[PDB]
Amino acid sequence: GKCRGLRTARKLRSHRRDQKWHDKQYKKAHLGTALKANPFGGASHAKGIVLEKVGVEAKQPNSAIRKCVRVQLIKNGKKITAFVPNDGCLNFIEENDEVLVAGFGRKGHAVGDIPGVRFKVVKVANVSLLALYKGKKERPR
Amino acid sequence: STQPRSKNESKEDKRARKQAIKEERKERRVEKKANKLAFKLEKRRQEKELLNLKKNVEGLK
Amino acid sequence: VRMNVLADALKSINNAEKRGKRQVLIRPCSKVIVRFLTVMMKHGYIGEFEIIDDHRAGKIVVNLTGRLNKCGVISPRFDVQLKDLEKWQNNLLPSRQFGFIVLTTSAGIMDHEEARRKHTGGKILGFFF
Amino acid sequence: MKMQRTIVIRRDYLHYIRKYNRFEKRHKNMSVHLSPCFRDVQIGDIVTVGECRPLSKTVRFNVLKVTKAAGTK
Amino acid sequence: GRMHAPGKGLSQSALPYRRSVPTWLKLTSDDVKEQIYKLAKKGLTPSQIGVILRDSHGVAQVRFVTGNKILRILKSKGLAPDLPEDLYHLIKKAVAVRKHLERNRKDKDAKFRLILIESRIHRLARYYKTKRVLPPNWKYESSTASALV
RNA sequence: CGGGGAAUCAGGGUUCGAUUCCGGAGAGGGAGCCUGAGAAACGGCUACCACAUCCAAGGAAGGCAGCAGGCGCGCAAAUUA
RNA sequence: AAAGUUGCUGCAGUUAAAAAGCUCGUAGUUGGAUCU
RNA sequence: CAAGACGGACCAGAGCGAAAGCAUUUGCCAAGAAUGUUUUCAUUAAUCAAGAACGAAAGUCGGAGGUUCGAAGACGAUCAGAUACCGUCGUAGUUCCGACCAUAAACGAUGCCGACCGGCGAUGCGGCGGCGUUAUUCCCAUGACCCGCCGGGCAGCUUCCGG
RNA sequence: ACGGUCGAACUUGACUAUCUAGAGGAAGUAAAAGUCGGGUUUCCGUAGGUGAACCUGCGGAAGGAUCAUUAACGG
Repeated sequence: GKCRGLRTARKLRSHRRDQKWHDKQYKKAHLGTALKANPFGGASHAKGIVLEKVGVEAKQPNSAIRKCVRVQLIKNGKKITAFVPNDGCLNFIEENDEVLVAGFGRKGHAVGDIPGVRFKVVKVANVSLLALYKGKKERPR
Repeated sequence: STQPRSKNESKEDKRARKQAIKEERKERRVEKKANKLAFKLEKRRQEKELLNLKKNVEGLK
Repeated sequence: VRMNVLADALKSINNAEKRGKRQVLIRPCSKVIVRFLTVMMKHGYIGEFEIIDDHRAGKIVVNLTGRLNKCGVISPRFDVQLKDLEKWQNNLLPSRQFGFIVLTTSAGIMDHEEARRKHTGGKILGFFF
Repeated sequence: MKMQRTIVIRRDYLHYIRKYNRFEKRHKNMSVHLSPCFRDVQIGDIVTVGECRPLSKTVRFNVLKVTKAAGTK
Repeated sequence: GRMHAPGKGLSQSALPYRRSVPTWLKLTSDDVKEQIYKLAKKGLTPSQIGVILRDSHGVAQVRFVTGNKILRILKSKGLAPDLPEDLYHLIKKAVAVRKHLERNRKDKDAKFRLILIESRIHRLARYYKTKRVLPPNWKYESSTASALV
């Protein structure tokens, strides 16, 4: 079993940290290899340039084409794919456009039908997609 | 060597035949290790290519 | 090997109480075991016992009353201060009305209530209820 | 007792860890000056030392008295 | 259980409660002590002396009659050996196993049992060094062991 | 940067603490000084390294991690009162 | 925090993830009564 | 007649060994458990990072030897498409000696030491107590059985102990 | 001005680490309906058979579905 002596403190804490390294979330947070593979680089949001528009095919039980965008982030040059949520909202996006992107909700994990998309478009040309969709504001170019 | 080992063979024939067999096995294992290495390298590069296709250049437009 | 003879004695008492028996033989004997049984006797929990005085470590046969639920040891013998005795009696005891932390202090082996009365702390030995 | 007129002693203690409520064994070595008035000092006997001013790069204490080992007559 | 075996046996002595010398035993402590002295002069370990005294002379326990145990009497007069009895027997057993392994090289079980005997020798030597019975510079070495016996 | 401390929490714990209080360090980077009770000081000096201002082309003058303010950087932060 | 899914309090290790092929052995940890 | 191999049946839920494993006779060699002891020492202990011995089969180096079997390999059959199965031969190997390797479903898919909590009678070894049958009634002990009891074992059955 | 001291930094090779252009090679992807077309109970370790899978050899497991017989042995 466990050691329960009055002098077993360093054995307990050493075994604790060694088996702490076997925790998946702990190893994601503390090893520092997931943070450098993360394109946002420990940021809630990133801002990039639209490279192209992509139709991503939905996974097996669902049949749909999800309108996504290949973006290159400004601060590190990495390339990501971001989902444009509502219907007709890809038409508000043009090529070589300035776009604010956030994660999609599962912390770097792909969500739902879309294979390999962790990000969603929040703002297009420094105006929100919500205000464009609801028709509150107009978009410059 | 694909030859029967009869009874009349003595020393300096049996040992030479055995040494030839041992050499055949030796370069045979060397070639086997080289094949393992080449197939491993090819599998790593094709998995890299498949993951690159998963990340980008896969869509309609 | 046999370490902590108090743990063996308390486990034997618990196991034969759970079985419904009337008497328990526990070997070896010690001063700590006799003091623990004296404390546990004064609260009417166990009954009265004989120390079979062989020339080795003695034996004890203790009568059993059906009033015991659980008697137990705490290993290791942690240091308990009066500021920390409330947490121990919250952790180990089923209720605030009954149950007993036995502890050894420089005033002797006693209960947590007598330790509060005499304003002393010590090292924990057990609990029974 | 190998360098000239100073010795290395070891002080042992238990450091408390609050999470596990336990202890760990720790030690520290000290170089302390040993005067020639304490001769026939052996290895493994208890020494009482007193703090003084720095005497070298590492020596800060000085041997005050020597009590022999538990087994040594 | 055993130190180096899987066995957990119960074969041992059981002294009685009665520490008093039996009334039929018409031997004083001095007679038993001189008997111990002459048996040691004949040359016997204290186990052998105790067995001879128990079997033939009717002495149930030496320390119940004389008040002192055999090896302390031998040390007090001065016939105690320099190395202890059990350590001597272990070293002798190790020497015999080493001789067998010198004769027979492929005997792996003899090597394994020799390793166990050396472990027991080192344990006893450490214990005797703590009690200042052996000198602190004492050591068991592979080559010069048969000289000690 | 370290503490005082903060969030959360039955009990035990986990995590945060650049940030107004105390202590340390440094003024683009290193190095050497003068004065002085006190500085290896930079709203003092002298160099080299990197930047960069005015030139009549010989020379001269620099140091906002002070207050506002500007550029840049970025998901990210205010008035030259 | 939920997470007794890092478990000191307080987790697991037949079949679900898991006990080293086996033994010896140093440091470490723990160590039977007994003295008003 | 010779060669190398292998020790069947007896052979069991029997035994021994740390495990891997271990079965022809006899002799020699050192070990070992258990039991028995009113022997001796008197805490000398348990579990163990580092370190160290042993570790099936297969495989690799040197030598010896190759009976059987036999990966590879060569043939013969078999079919819309057969290239695994099947049969004959057969190399490394399978055997021994000396060096390496340190792996198995290396299994009880169950760490070791210690304590307590139901029962029963078979077996292995040792010890104890016995009325009897047998060594052609044995002259006394001793071996083989028979009835119990104790200690350590390999296992079994039974149970609504508790999980 | 000689000398000493503290010492920024400069040059030369090695060990490197980073930034930044590249002829070429090997690829994949979107565009061409263009041309030709039966075996296995389940495994483990090692070795061979073209790398893996799979098969075979050697040694191991069950994590694989026990029916029937068994009181005499003395003359």
